[PDB]
Amino acid sequence: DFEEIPEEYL
Amino acid sequence: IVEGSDAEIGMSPWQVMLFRKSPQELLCGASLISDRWVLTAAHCLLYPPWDKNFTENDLLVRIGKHSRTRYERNIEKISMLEKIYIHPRYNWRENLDRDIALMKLKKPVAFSDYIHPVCLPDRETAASLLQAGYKGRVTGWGNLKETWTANVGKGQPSVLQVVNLPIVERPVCKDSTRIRITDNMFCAGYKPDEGKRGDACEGDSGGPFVMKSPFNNRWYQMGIVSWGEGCDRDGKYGFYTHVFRLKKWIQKVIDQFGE
Amino acid sequence: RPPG
Amino acid sequence: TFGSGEADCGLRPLFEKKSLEDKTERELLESYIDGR
Repeated sequence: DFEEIPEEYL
Repeated sequence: IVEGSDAEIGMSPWQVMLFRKSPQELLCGASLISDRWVLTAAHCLLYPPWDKNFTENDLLVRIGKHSRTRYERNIEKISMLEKIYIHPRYNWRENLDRDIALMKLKKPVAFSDYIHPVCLPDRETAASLLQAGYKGRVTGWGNLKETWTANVGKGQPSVLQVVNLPIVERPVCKDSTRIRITDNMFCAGYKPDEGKRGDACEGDSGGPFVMKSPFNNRWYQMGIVSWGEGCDRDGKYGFYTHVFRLKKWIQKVIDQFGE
Repeated sequence: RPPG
Repeated sequence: TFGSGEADCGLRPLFEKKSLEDKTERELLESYIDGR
């Protein structure tokens, strides 16, 4: 569903 | 958003995505009112019955997004909540009375073709604009249909949808639902006699209801996506958090709290 | 957008 | 922020700032009575 985002925001 | 259309590039610079860190997910809609302040419906943050009670830690705000799903490298801006601000008179436990939440961003967001804040309505922008017959613009990445077993097709919008709904008369809003309505809310949508479609839906909440002012050429946030009964139902109307009636809470916080 |  | 928040609030670049009107802008305008 949701393209991964920079695991830096995460 | 039901019976809407895909938005246009930079058609709504203030739209904000309330993204759930994990599970990775869309929480609601929101709106950029500053480089640092973001408007949302309170209930996107706090809803006991669904057991909602997010710490700032739990969310990121995604501004300047056209796609729902993609992570838009160079156009979208993902933010961290510094502090959440909920209406003190917010009544979840009832009809959602004063459905308004503010969030302060750890840091200032950068304006771009895709990122820009909307205006907050002045007593006079409101008086003239917030009138029965007048059309608002509802934006979000929520359901395209009321949740149904029998519904076939993909229910989530690939791109942000846009729907234009006229302001309804209290009375009419009042005679439509057995819910206690208040002045903190409003209704928008096509009256039966009008045989037209389009409403916001589950997941659209938090999202702006904006009107363009002939008066001076700016876009103002009129309502926050709140609630309803069904989506695009015959005889039913959407209920918006009336921003202006609630503006002084808004200004009070932004004031002693930040920018 | 909660239903009643 | 407030009574007209920001300062250059609600002036969309691709549009207002660019004098481009979106597909569904006038629709709204017409509701404010009329395009007269």
